[PDB]
Amino acid sequence: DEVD
Amino acid sequence: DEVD
Amino acid sequence: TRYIPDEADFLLGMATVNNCVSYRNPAEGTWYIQSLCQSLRERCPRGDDILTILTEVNYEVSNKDDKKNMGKQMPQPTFTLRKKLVFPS
Amino acid sequence: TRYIPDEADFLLGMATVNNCVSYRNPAEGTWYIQSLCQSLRERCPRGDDILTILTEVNYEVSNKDDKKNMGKQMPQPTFTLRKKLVFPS
Amino acid sequence: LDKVYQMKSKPRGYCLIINNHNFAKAREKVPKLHSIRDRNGTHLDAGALTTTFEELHFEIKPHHDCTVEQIYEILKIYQLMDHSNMDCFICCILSHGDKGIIYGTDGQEAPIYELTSQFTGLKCPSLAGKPKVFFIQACQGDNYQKGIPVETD
Amino acid sequence: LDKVYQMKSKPRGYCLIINNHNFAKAREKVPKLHSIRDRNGTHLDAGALTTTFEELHFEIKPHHDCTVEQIYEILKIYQLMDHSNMDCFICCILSHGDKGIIYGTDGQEAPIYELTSQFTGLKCPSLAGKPKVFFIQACQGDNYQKGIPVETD
Repeated sequence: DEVD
Repeated sequence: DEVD
Repeated sequence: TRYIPDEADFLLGMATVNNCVSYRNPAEGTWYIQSLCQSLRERCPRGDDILTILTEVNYEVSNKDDKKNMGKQMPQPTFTLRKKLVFPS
Repeated sequence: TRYIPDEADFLLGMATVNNCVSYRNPAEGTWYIQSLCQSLRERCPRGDDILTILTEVNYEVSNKDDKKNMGKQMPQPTFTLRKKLVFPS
Repeated sequence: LDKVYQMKSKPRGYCLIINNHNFAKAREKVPKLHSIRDRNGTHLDAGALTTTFEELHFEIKPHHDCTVEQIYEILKIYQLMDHSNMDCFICCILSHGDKGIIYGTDGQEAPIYELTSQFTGLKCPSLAGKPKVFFIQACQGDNYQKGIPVETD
Repeated sequence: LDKVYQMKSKPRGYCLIINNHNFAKAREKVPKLHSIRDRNGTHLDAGALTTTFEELHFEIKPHHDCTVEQIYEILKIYQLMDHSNMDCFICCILSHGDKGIIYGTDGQEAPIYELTSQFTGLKCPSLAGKPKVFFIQACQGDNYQKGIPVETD
């Protein structure tokens, strides 16, 4: 999980 | 015909 | 069990888009609410979902118009509903 | 040949409610878009309306979770559509 | 085969109705509002709402000419109630308003966000996973939505 | 017997796709904004989108690593096009973002309102009465949506  |  | 987001399952039904006015007729109520109820009463029985109903409201309130100030009203629902919301009768 | 409001017939599909983050997996795309397309591909054929589709997206993205941060994502559509929007195939 | 919110519950759930009509106080205290007129007709909405949702098996809970203070108070109560035996919650607000806010009968402002955020999952676990509906009837500005011509539907 | 948006049109309508990946100038030029990783994966979204809407008979129109400047420019074009023989218009935006805004590949901010308001009835009569869809995939803040427990929906 990688936040925009 | 009245605005809220 | 399981988890869902904090802000899930919400349905906000605004009578007007931002920055604008909504109309109220002293003799019969607001365009929005009246329409909402009208639509609700004939739709819910038929088993229609709330979003569908709200869409019909959008249609209806769009055809309405305050001729004087040559104006109109645009309702604007927003939602985080994760299922179809239906109100059985 | 009637009138409808200036801002009618819009459909905004946000991947996340305000103030929050949305997720992107380097290996398979964003939770939102992927789900959007998945749902679109199996729904539209069946003749399902966009709001219905968007709701399913809300469901699905809700069950997802960023284990690392224990976080979640809540999609939030808003609309002024006056009819059912369907994408026949 | 589409998921649906359960809706059998004996009383279904509460259905608040903050019905603001007499904005005289707001006229007195708030200068920029020296002229908000009273919302003549609300009554008809309130009535219609009551009837409609009553027919849908909801427990109506009216409140009249509430101030911002009073509104928050009322929501606090339902925020803290136990909705465990309820399948849904509805809150209708009939009042004056402006960009993103709702006007209290006393002229004070209530951000619509402050209102709905009262019922998140944390804020009210008894409602977690249950439809929380808010109908807000008010202005969101002083601009007139202009009309555009089109073909018949 | 429910009204429905007509959707027969030969190419249906355009489907933009502002696909932002390389936020190089972002991290470079915008102080409070370095470290904002390139959006590795967008490509997959863009692909999926293209395929999906292509299958739905839409004319895809990709654009990559556009800056705010460039985005506005692109929308200006379609804003000014004649969609008379089109039944719908779609605009997808894959990029970084914050509260109510979209980040340009160069770090500049674009209010989502500015984007969608480009296609109102006045702004683009060719689309009047036709669905104008916008899918925005980006962050709207740095907070994490917390989870809450419930039964099996």
